[PDB]
Amino acid sequence: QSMSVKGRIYSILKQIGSGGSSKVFQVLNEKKQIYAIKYVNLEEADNQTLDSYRNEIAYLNKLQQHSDKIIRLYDYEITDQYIYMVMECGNIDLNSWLKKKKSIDPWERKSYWKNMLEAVHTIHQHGIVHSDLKPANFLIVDGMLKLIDFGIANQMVGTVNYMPPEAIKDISPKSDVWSLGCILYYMTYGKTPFQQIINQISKLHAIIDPNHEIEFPDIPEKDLQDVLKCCLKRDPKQRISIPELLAHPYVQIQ
Ligand SMILES: CCc1nn(CCOCCOCCOC)c(CC)c1NC(=O)c1ccn2c1CCc1cnc(Nc3ccc(N4CCN(C(=O)COC)CC4)cc3OC)nc1-2
Repeated sequence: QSMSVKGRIYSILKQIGSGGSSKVFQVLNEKKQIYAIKYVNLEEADNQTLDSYRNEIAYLNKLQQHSDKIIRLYDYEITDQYIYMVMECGNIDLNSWLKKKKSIDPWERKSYWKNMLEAVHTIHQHGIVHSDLKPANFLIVDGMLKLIDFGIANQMVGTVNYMPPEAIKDISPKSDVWSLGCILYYMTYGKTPFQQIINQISKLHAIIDPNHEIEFPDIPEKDLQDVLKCCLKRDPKQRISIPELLAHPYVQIQ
């Protein structure tokens, strides 16, 4: 119920996240300030894994100044057994909140989409394709949305629902546009595009079969309907680019 990271001592309040060999805590510094610490455990970490983590941290740290739609990382300590990462404490990850939330105020959802693009666009500039975006990857801070991770590090929920067809036979920035697509879709018709389907092989075949009409129910926002149709184009060159998505009317026009 208390840790030290580069000497400084943080008092845990609760555990606000967990995965792989990693806990995330909500904590207080000396000046009674709040943070999130991600403890990562390395005692079972193979070499490539150990690099993957060093890489992912390298980058998280870097693209701090290149954008505020990326979770802040204030400090880290790193040794052969553990990594501790001192980030800002968000309110909730997107995915938890989408679950609880009734329907989403159109203005909020568009605002959020703008941050998904700002964030993701940043990492593509730097060579990174995330190639595994789900709601879980984004954290609401001060009603603003930030990318947490860059999919660079290895693992220790399986989920095919956000997966772009061109990687249902195995890298492009277009892969992330699909996933962001499914995230927006989720935020729009309250489901992912291939959720109804339960047979995960029937599903995997649905995502690649151009014979499969993806439905996009009529909604007031014709701006928004376009963007979904545009992001969910099974051919990666058919698909809309992110610099295109940032000038799109849905995100551009009042
Ligand atoms: C921890 C397992 C994991 N592995 N990876 C992959 C890479 O990391 C492992 C390798 O090491 C490299 C480091 O990568 C950064 C990721 C990315 C999504 C995850 N998830 C996270 O890192 C991860 C998940 C959440 N966080 C983080 C990091 C920073 C943070 C700040 N703030 C928050 N805030 C927050 C998040 C969640 C919540 N709860 C929990 C969810 N809600 C519930 O419904 C309760 O049920 C569990 C209630 C709200 C409350 C919060 O505020 C107090 N959350 C996180």
